[PDB]
Amino acid sequence: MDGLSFVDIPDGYKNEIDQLVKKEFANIKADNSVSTLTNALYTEYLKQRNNKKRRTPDFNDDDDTLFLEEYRRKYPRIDTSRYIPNESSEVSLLGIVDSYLKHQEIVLDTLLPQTVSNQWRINNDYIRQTCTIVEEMNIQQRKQINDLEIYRKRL
Amino acid sequence: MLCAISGKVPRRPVLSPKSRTIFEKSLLEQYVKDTGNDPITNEPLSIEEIVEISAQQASLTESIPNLLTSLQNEWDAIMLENFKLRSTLDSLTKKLSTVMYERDAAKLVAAQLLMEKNEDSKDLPKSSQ
Amino acid sequence: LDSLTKKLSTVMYERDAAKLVAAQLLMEKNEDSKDLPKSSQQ
Amino acid sequence: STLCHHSLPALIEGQRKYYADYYAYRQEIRSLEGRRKRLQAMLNSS
Repeated sequence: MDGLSFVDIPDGYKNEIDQLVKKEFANIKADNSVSTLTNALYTEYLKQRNNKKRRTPDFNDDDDTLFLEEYRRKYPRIDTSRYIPNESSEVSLLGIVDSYLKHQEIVLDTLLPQTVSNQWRINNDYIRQTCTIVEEMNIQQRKQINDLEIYRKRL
Repeated sequence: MLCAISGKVPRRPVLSPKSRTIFEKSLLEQYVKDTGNDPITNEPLSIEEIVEISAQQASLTESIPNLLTSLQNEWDAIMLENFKLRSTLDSLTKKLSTVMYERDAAKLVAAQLLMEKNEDSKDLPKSSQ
Repeated sequence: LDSLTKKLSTVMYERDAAKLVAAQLLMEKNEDSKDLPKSSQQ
Repeated sequence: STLCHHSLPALIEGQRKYYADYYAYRQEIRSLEGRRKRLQAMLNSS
């Protein structure tokens, strides 16, 4: 488990260790009908065609275009009424929503900092641990080398 | 400011008293009827336990399109996202299996090397004699 | 999706962390060989 | 959540790292502790 990150390591060692890990891997080796049509639409990459009729039409048609004509009138009156209540308020309704979006944005970046601080704070605690033990390992190795030659010089 | 189920910006937000989390009324009311518990914390929660707590969208200048173009895009965007999200979930489970296998492969290396190193060190201690 | 990503992230980090154990271990094992070999020779 | 996890698994591995080397050191001290005595007994024969 133990491998000191702050205290310790070349790219060659990653490439080396990867090969040894690789060799040990060589050894081991809820919705209704809605979901059916939605998954089929996405898989096939084709959206279902809508009513491309109101836009084109034609004068001196028949009973069919008499309907299609009368459709264009009522929707154009609804359109012209739908543009009236927008222009009445105008830009006030738009800029009121623009302000809401600024309150929504700043909240996210506050959380970006809160995460930033606690993430650096955890790493900060690790750092001290790494330096604590790395010294202790240094102490151990020095003592190790002392015996190694001490035992020889006795013999 | 958002709902904690769909990822909406709620029109009638309601907060649960067991876990302080704001949901849109329709979506929290649906969960309680499906299974009577809080979705996040899995704690007992009912419809009466909820506590109810304005948003402006400027309808575009070119607002026919609402029936044809806008509605079409909404069910395209719902369709191709969840399909792509199902694709993302499938790969995470596959990449999970490659992670755990490579992990266990490393465990065996360490275990194999733990026997190797200390016995090599032991042999140096014995050599002196 | 995200709950599996936590497992993915914790693994990949811990994998390459555990990978560095080997790099260290291998070089020490290697050091033990030449040391003993050059000593046992003489 | 990574650095959170990395903290918890690392903090336990260190004691095990040290304790191994600690016991590794104890054995090394014994060889040191005896090798002297044989040298010390060279003066007894003299």
